Amino acid sequence: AKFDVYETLTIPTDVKTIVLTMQHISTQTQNNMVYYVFLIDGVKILAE
Amino acid sequence: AKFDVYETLTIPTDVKTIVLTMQHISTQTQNNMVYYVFLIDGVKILAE
Repeated sequence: AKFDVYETLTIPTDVKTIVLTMQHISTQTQNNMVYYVFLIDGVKILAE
Repeated sequence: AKFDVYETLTIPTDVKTIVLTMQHISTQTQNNMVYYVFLIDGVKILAE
């Protein structure tokens, strides 16, 4: 609440800053369906 | 996915338990308004 204006949102430091390139978007399967996931650190991560 | 009927969900172990009672919720103020929050440890914790 209380939407200031003079204030600009600053990104907190403890967040990995990932550039988005067309390499992090791969697929995996589970229960015989092909979903889309991320490759942020080698491990396939679902979008949630 | 894979909505099983045999498998039953169990709470993972590393999760605090809170037997909810009507004292764990309380109010906190900000921006000249009021809001409802939790008191899991006396510390007012927002709902999210």
